[PDB]
Amino acid sequence: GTVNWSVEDIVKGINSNNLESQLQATQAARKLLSREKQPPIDNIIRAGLIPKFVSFLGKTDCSPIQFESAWALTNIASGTSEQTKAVVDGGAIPAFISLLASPHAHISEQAVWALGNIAGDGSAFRDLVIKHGAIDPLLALLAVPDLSTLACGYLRNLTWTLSNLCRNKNPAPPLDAVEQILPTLVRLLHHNDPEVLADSCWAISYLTDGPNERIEMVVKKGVVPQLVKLLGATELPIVTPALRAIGNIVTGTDEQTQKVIDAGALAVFPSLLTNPKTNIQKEATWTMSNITAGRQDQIQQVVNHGLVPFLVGVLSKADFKTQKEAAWAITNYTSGGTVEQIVYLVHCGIIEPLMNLLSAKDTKIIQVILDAISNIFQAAEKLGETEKLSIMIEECGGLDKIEALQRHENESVYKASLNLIEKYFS
Amino acid sequence: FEFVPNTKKQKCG
Repeated sequence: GTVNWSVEDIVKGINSNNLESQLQATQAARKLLSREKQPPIDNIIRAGLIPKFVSFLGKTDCSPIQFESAWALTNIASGTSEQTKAVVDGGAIPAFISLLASPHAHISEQAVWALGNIAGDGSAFRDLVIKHGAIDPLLALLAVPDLSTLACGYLRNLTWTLSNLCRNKNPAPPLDAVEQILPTLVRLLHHNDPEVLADSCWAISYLTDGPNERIEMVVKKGVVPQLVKLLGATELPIVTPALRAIGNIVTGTDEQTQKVIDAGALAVFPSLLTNPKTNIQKEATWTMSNITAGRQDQIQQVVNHGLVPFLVGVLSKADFKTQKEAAWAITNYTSGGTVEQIVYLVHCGIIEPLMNLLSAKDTKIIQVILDAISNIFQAAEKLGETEKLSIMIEECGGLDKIEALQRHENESVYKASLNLIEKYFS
Repeated sequence: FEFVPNTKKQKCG
C-alpha cells in the first residue's frame, strides 16, 4: 500500500491537507528512506518535505504521523553532514526534544534516536542539542530504580545517544553537561547488556580523551574497577572501548595511572599483549608505554606482573605498528627505570629483538631504539659492564646496523649512532 | 579487524 511510492506521489499526499492522506504519504516516505541500498535522501530533501515532517512531529492527536515523521527524519539525519543540517535547519531539534516526554514509548525512542544522529554529526550540533535542553529529559527516561525494567532496545538507544553527547572535541562537551550525564553513565556501565556496556565504554573513552581535568571527573566517579572488569570481557566490542578508556586514563597523572594499577589492570595484560586482534595488541602496548613512563614503583609493578617478557614478545613478533609502541614502551622504561630494572630488561632478552628493528625504514622508531640503547649502556656503565653489552650487541648483528646507521638520511640518527660506536665500541 | 563506535545509525526496521 505504501511500498515503492514515487517522490511525486509522496509530495501530492503530504500537500493534500487531509491528515490521513498525509499520514499514508509520510509512511511511504519512511519506507523509501528505510531501504539500505541508496535511500533517496537527497530526492526527499529537494522535494521540500523536511518542514512538513517537522510540523507533523507536533500532531499530538495523530501519534502515527508523529512516529512516521520522526522515523523519516531520523533517516535523513543518519546521512551526510549536509543531510543532517537540512533536518536541523527545519527546526527538528526542539520538536524532537518535546517528543522525549511522549506517552508513546516508540515515539520517545524514535526522538532519542534522531537526536543521537544529530548530535553525532559533530561538536557544533552536539552542543546545539545540549543548548536546546535535551539532557534533562533524556536523563529522566533513565531515572528508574532498576534499568532492567526498560525495554532492551530503548535502553540501547538511550545509551548510544548519550554516548554521542559525550563524543567529539574542539571543543569537548560542556563541563556541566558531562557532570550532569556522568552519574547515569556510571549506572549504564554496570548494566548487563553487551551493547549498553560497549556504548557506555565508548562514552567513557571519549570523556577520558582529553586533559587531566576531564580524566579526573571520570576517575572520581569510581569507574576504574568496572573498566578493568570489562577489559576482561569475552566480547571484543566491549574490550576494545574498555581498553581505549584505560589507555586514555593512563595518559593522565601518575596518581590517575595508579588507580588503574590498583584496580588490577596489569593482570589482564598477558592476554591483551597476545590478543589475536592486532588492534587490541597495539592499544594494549600503547597503554603499556604510558605506564612505563610512570614512576619507578609503577615500572616495578610492570616487572612484578611479569609483563617484560610480554613486551619482549611483541617486539620480537607483532604487527609493525605494535612493535613501534613496544619500542616506545621500552624507551620510556629505560628513561625512568632504576639500574636494576633496566638490567632486568637485558636478562629478559630485549637486546636482540630491539636490534633487529634497527633495519626498519621508519626513522622515528630508530631514534627511539637508539635512545633506549644509550639508556641501557648508561645503566651498564654504573656497573662497569659496558663491554658485556657491547659484546651482546655485536653477536646479534646490532653493531653492523648501528654502523650502517652512521650513514642514514636523518642526522639525529647520525649523531646517535656515532656516539654509541665512539663511546662504547672502540 | 577493529571495533569502532557508530557515528550515525539508519533505522531500517
